[PDB]
Amino acid sequence: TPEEKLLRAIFGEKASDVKDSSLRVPNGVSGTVIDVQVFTRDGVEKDKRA
Amino acid sequence: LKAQTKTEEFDAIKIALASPDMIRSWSFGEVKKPETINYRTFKPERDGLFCARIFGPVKDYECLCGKYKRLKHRGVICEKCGVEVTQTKVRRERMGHIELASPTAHIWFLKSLPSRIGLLLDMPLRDIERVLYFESYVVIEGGMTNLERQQILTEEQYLDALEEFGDEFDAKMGAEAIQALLKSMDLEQECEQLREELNETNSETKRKKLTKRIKLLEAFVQSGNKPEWMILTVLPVLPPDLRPLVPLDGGRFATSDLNDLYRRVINRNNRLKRLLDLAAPDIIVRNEKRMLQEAVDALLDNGRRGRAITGSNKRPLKSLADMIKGKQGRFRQNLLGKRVDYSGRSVITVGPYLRLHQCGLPKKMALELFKPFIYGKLELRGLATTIKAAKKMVEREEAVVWDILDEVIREHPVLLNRAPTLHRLGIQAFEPVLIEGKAIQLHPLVCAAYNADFDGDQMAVHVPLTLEAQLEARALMMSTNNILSPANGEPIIVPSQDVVLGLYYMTRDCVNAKGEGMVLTGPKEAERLYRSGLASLHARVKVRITEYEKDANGELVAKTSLKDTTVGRAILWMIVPKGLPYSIVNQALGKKAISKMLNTCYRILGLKPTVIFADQIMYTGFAYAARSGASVGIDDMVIPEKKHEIISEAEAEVAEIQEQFQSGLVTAGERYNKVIDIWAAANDRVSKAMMDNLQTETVINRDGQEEKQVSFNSIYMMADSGARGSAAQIRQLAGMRGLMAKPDGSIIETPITANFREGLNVLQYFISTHGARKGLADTALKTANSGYLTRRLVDVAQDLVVTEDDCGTHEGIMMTPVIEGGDVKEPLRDRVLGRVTAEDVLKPGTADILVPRNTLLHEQWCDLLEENSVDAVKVRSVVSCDTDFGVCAHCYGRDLARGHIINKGEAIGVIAAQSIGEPGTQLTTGGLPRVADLFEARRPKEPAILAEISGIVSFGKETKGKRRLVITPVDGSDPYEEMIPKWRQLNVFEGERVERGDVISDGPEAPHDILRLRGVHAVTRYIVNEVQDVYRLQGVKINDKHIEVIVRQMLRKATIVNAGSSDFLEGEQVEYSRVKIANRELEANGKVGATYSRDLLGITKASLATESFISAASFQETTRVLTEAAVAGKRDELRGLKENVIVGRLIPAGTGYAYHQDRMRRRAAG
Amino acid sequence: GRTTDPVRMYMREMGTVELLTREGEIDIAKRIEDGINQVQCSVAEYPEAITYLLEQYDRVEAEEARLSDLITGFVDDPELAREKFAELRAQYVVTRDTIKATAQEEILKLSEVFKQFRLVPKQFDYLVNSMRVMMDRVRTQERLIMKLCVEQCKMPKKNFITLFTGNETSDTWFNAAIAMNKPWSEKLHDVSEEVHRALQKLQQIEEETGLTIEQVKDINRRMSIGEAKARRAKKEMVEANLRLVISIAKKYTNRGLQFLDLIQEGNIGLMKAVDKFEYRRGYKFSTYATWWIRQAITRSIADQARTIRIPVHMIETINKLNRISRQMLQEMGREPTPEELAERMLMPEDKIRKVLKIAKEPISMETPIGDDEDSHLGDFIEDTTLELPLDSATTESLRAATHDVLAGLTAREAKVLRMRFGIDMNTDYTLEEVGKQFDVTRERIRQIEAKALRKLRHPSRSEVLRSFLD
Ligand SMILES: [Mg+2]
Ligand SMILES: [Zn+2]
Ligand SMILES: [Zn+2]
Repeated sequence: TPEEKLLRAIFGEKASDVKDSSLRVPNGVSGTVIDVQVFTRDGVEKDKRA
Repeated sequence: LKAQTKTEEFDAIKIALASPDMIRSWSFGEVKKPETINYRTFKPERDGLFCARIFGPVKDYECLCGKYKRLKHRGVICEKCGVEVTQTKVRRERMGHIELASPTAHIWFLKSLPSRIGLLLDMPLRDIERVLYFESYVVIEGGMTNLERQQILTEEQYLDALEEFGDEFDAKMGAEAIQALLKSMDLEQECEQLREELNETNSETKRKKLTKRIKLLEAFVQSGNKPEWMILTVLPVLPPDLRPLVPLDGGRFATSDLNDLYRRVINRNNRLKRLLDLAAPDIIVRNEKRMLQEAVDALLDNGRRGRAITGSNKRPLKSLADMIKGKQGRFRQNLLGKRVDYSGRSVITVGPYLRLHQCGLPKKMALELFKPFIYGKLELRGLATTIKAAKKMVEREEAVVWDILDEVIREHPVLLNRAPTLHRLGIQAFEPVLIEGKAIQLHPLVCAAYNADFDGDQMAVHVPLTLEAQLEARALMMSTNNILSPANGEPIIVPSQDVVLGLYYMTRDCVNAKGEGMVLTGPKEAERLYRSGLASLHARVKVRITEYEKDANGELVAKTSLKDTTVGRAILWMIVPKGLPYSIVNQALGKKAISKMLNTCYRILGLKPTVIFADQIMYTGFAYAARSGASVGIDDMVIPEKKHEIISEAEAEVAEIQEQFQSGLVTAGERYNKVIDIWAAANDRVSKAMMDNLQTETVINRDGQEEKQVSFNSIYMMADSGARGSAAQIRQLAGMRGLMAKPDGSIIETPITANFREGLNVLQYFISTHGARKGLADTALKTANSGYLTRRLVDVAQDLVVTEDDCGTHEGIMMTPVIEGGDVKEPLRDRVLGRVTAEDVLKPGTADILVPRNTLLHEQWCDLLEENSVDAVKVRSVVSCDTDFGVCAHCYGRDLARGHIINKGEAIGVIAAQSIGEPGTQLTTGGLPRVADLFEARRPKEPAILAEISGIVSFGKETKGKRRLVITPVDGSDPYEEMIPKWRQLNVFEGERVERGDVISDGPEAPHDILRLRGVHAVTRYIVNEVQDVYRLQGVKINDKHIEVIVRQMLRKATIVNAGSSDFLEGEQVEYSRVKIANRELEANGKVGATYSRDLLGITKASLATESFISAASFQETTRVLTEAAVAGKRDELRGLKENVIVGRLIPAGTGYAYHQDRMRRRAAG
Repeated sequence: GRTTDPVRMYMREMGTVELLTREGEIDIAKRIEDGINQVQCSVAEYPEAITYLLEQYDRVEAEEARLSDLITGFVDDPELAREKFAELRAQYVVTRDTIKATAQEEILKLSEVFKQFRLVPKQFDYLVNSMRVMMDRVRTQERLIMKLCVEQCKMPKKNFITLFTGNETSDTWFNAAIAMNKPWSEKLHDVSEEVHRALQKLQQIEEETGLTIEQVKDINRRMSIGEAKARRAKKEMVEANLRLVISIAKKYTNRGLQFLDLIQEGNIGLMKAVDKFEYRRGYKFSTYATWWIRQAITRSIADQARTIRIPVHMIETINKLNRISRQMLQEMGREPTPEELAERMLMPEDKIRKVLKIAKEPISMETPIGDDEDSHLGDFIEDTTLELPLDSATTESLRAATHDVLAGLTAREAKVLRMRFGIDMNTDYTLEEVGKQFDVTRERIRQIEAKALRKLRHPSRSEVLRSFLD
């Protein structure tokens, strides 16, 4: 909208074409990570970590 | 002043049939295609169930084609595809329509039990359906030839009749036929003719139906509805977002079933149109018409014909009627419940440190709950630049926010609620106290009102957002403002268990203990003596005390003396405020006395002192109980030494009777009864052994050899004080427990000879199991029964609210003590307390008025009545109140959580229903089902009969199945002769005179009778006394008031006898009627006034009639109510609670009563 | 009795109709032939029907139309068409001048050549419609002239039809019959002005249509008769053949359409089958109609049976995938990989994912989940199109923010910045527009903007607006 456009104009920020869907630990629960698994479609290139 | 056009704040509501043009008014376009979305670009296909042109833009302020995307362009209809760019919200609003080829019946008016199309046309249902399916021809406007107007013909018959008469005769078939019938119908002419026919012939059969039908007809005329509208020309389509196509995860879609239905109706409809333009044979187009009828029926209300199933899924698709009805019995989404913001819940804990006016609230909970307040307060003081920054602050949980939360919490109450809300105390307001940890802390004294154990029960919290809610919570729902049950004036704040064991152990006395006999200046040095270990907590001691009595005029007198008391009572006295006498703490202080302490304190010093007193009592109770070191060991349970001997003798008895059965001296059944009797007697013996031993066996020494007092044994103190445990359970612990019963209801003749202190073997335990399971099952069921009962009750009362101040009638019921068969099963003082006198009452001598006409009788007035011997007081009741459409506060009583007279505008029906309903769990023909039977007015199974009229009676005729009874009044005419079946043993004396309402036989009697023969006061007395018998037998305290309001709601309707304005036999409101004959007695006709006869309707029956249809649609059967109202064009004015709750505005009671009143008088006025 | 369930009140209603004998089929078809040919011949006897075809072909060669919009072809290409139309025009230009007894022999032939033309159904329809509308036009004057005498001026209809039949145009009946001194004679004078002026269109019809009011009724009456005969026979045939439709639709049951829907669409198919059938080819009507009915069924199911409509080739594609998945299910012993059926199929083969996804049917929003309780799937679908209050508050706040900071610059910098963006104003303005509104134009304005942005950049100003960007 107009004032957001003015805001971006002054502060020169590129508002991303991407939104953050990242999985974050649910509120209030705290613990230590004991494992991670990565399932991939057969034929898609496995990423670095996986 | 120009009235208005656009939105005002509306009053009432109207419902009626819909014209084709009226249906077109709502419609913003015709949906011409079954298509939903394009299948790739998911945009709506134009002219389909989902359409941007007809309904609205897919996204906010944006055209479908995308040409006008700017928020500036608004009222613009796009030149490409007309879509007015406006918020997508309007896709939740805008309706549509479909123009049907052939006419179609509306299933609601075809299949409603009294079929509307049917009885409007005076035509049977099966005929109408037979005509709709093209299974026969029906005549319309037959003219004069051979034939009736509504007559039905077959193929061959229609042909022959057509060959004979070409014109001046008419017949059609299918929907068009029925519509032709309804349109041709002239209601007025029918009215005239039916009035004439009514007048001419005398037969009950004829004129009953005649008058019923004429009434129906003129009603439908006055409605504004024209019959044709029962046949659908145009079919409205529901807005898209109310039946959405919205996407899911995995790219999957999900949609309402209505689409599947609507689509069908469209397809077939369109197909039918095609079949017209292709000139198809009749057999085809007919089938298509029937199919269209079926599709429309399935759309509107599914299940009244075929129950169509949804695509690929067996489960029947949900139709619009099923959308309206909802489910979980009768619940309309206000009724079942609604999710609410600013709320929470969790496991609850104790928190004895709390004052009675507060509660422990978990920090995190209070943080998330008050979040907007916190945001606003953070930038109010300028600790946060903007709202966003405030969010980031509290989300970071910066240290500074906790203090701000301490600010927003202070004066700002929160509502606490428990799971089974029964009476109004199920929700109470508290002051939040910020507490670390995730559990809610709840004041112990309140634990009674919630019926909340600590075993993991959870409670919910609600935040009172608006200012009015803060003040409502603080001045109404506040904890300290309800100290008394609305059911009875007794304190609900009564100390529960630990505390009462504390005060019990505190004031009690043993025979010999440290400090016995000495004397002390005052309670201070008594406590000083105790804590230092010099003097025992319980010892007989004289101490000087100063008590107070306010018995002067509003003024506290003081007096000092040497009281013979104990150390404990002395220490405890420090707590007792002001004008209470020392007499109250000088006793043993059981759970019963400790209650009357608070009660007297309330009726004397007022509210605040009672509150602070109660708090102190709790604190000291816990403290001293903790000091006492009370415990429970295995040796705390003492078995009688004589048990085994009792068992042995009683065991000899059974083998004696057995030996008698072996020799035939006694029959099997008589044997059984005998053995069972001896075992029962044995059980009683052991019980009264262990009771003596456990109770008095402490045998101790003071200065001499011996003496014996009541035991200091733990479990005994527990059971005696009223803390926990009772003689029955104690009896189960030490002495043998009972004789159990096999499932069929018989009782096993070999009881449980062991107990819990000893071991139970295999058999005894297995037999105990049944008793256990039946216990759990029965209680868990009685919960449901109670709930159902409260439901029926609030349904029958509800809208009853205190409206006027004083109706000013001398009328009332005579209040006497209940005096049952023994001495006084309940006194006069309890029955008349807090009520108001109907007229001034005498001393034994007169021209001396103790209580002057109508005055609230409080404790002092009742005690003044008690000083004198007065045995009888006439008292105003809610049943006799002259006020119409409510109760005057003057007729109700004072009763509330406060001792003052009932406020103007409090809704009494609801609290009455709740007051009757809450204790219902504790109830066990007799019992809770007996109560339900009572309030339902149900005629018993084998009832008695009361004399129809006074005077000498005799027996007449002979045995036909009835031997007639002939009554002979002294002066008046004889002709009353009642047919009494003679195989029922009579009572009435063949040679004696019987008053009307005497016993002509035995057995219980239907209260319809009692109302008719004995009278209104008589019947209300019967109901109240019987239901009170049921409750009081269980030890339940319920004031007669609530029951009386329920009764008043039961008798709301009556049936006229005489005439001169309205119809003869009509059941109708006595409010309406009495206000009409009070109006008629003067002016009008000089007096044309009509006599009525009061009627008795059961609660579930009385709840049926409600002026407001929106209210009825809630708890009754929705479909029928909606139809039956829609025909008469009934106009709901609201005015009640349920309806206003549904529509979502202020309740016409309590705080809201000021608004509605101000609105109610503005209405129908200048 | 009638158990309702409209399948039954159909099944029993059609079951009355007796099956056709092999001879009866030929009888009925013959009846059809008779009927239609009557309306065709009746069309051939209309002058306007000819002249119209002429005026249309003159428009075809003038490039105002195409040969496809007039003829579907004759009994029997553009050249052959040109010369056939030349034949038509020829017989027309002879028959026209011979109207002076002998003419009939050619007027009979004029029909014949016109009968060689097989018209587009639309064109034929336009013709017949025009005829019946012309008959409406005749009826207007007949009923006007009737009511102006009988109802208004009080004349019996018994004597009204005497001088009517055979003429109904000239003044023999109107001006020579009012002097007859009948009780109804002198009464005819009041309305005379209104009758004789309305006689204009009446006598005009015999000019336009080239037929006396006599023939105009006869011709299209015969046409009406023919049409009636036709429809009668065809209907008869369809009603006879419903059983076949029922037998065929029992194959297609669970494809996602109701039984009666199926049999109705199939019935439409059978109607088309009767419409297009020719018994002269010796092809049995049963096996000929089967194809049409099956066609209606399948073609309908493809079109309307989905909550989401999909094109035909897509559907067929999906089915094609299913076929492979069947063999390959046990053949692979597990199931073909998601890309396995892809190589088996012609097209780019990554389309498996898209096609397989879009093919799925939406789940009933009333689908029950858990407890059997009133929780139903739709109750769990949240509104994602809404806007959080925690945001809206910040919108309303940001307004106060930028509005505050816009009071911090010179009124012209404020005007230029409120202009350059949509702030509290409709749309927003191009930097040239801003120049014309300010009278100071081009590069100049942009400069101010920069400095404006510059003043808000270094913080006293910046501290309030900076907290807005997360
Ligand atoms: Mg519990
Ligand atoms: Zn557009
Ligand atoms: Zn009253």
